[PDB]
Amino acid sequence: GEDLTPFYGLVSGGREGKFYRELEDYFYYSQIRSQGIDTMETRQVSEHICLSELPFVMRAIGFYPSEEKIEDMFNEIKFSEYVETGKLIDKINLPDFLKVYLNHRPPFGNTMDGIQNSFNVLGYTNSEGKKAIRREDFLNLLLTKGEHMTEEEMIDCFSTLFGLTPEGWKSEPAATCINGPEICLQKELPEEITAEIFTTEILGLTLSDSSEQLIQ
Amino acid sequence: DVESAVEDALSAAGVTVFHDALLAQWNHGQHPDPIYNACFTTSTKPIRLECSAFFSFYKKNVDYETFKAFNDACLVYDGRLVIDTTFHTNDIAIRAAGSLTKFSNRYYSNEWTHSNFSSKEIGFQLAAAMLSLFDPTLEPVTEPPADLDRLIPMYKGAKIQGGILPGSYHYLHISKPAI
Amino acid sequence: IEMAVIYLQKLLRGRVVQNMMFEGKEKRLELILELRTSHALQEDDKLVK
Repeated sequence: GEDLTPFYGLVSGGREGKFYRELEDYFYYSQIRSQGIDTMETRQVSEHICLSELPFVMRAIGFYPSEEKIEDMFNEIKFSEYVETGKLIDKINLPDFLKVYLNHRPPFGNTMDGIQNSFNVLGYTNSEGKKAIRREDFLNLLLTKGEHMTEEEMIDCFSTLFGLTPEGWKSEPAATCINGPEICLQKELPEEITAEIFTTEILGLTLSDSSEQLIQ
Repeated sequence: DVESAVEDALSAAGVTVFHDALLAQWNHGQHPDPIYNACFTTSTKPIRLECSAFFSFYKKNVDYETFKAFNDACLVYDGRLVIDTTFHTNDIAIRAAGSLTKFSNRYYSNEWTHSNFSSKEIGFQLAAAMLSLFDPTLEPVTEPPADLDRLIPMYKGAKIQGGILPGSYHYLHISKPAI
Repeated sequence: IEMAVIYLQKLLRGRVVQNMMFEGKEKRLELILELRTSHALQEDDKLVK
């Protein structure tokens, strides 16, 4: 068929799947974020999110572009219309955002494999032979290499992931927390870290395996 | 006609009357407390005025502090506080009324609100509803039909405003609820 | 090495941010639901709304 029909078919539950409704909420929530949560006026929303929100929404659905991927997608949106219009444009509509997600996403559910490969490059094989990283080495590498992280940024991230902070980080203050995370860096993280541990920390989602045979 | 009468009384007093203006900055960029001198913009010209003291009646609003206290609550807030036409908030246990309150857009009547009516009729009917939860002597009553959710029911308790006016006039005005 | 590190950094940043958004969506969900009641997102506006 035509229009969204193929792309809807690519989404599990298409136009009514609980996934699809879950996504749609994020479009509104991020629209509020763009308005700001605190406003005295009438709320207003329409068709669009502003591109800085798009990385937020994409992460919120469950796909994890690099900063470079973010730059790529912003280039894609700005320039794609450019030569016909002459214009930059920065209001994106859901249908096209969906196309972007479906192209950019991993070609299935997210997979263990790159995690395993990353540990396998980085880590020693431990006493159990498992590819493993020592906690302070792991932290230092995550700051120093790849794309850099500020130490306080990394500490905030860990404290959030362990749930030491108040939640949402987007309306009420926190600063009583952060001193706890300093010791939590020892107390929360084990001395040897592995893909098994790290994925238990990141994922409640058992990202079960896909299937294909019906697909043309 | 009455407005013109008041304005002529203001003339006889020599009150300084300014349509169209908007508040440019008292003390401009200088420290604001106390005010001493003030500017007003207009469709054509600057204004300056000398202001020993400044009285506001510019806009009524929900209080910022309480507005924030509501938004912390995550009770639905659309710039004014959201209820069904039977006072339920998004909490079954919390209900609200009066001009600080407003109905879901589905009612398609964002112009029509508790602001429109008498105060007393609002409080009286709200209490009558809430009594039904408390009173054993009437039978306990169901939650509303969705058919009620279709509409804002036409109250009638007239809304009163009344005032004494420049040059020692009395004034009284009463209204059917309207846009 | 750097791409592996970026892979970890990506998964950390993604998880943190998604948790932020889902949490916020919970509190706002009532607000969000009423907003959807009022008007809808362009695709589901065009058909469904």
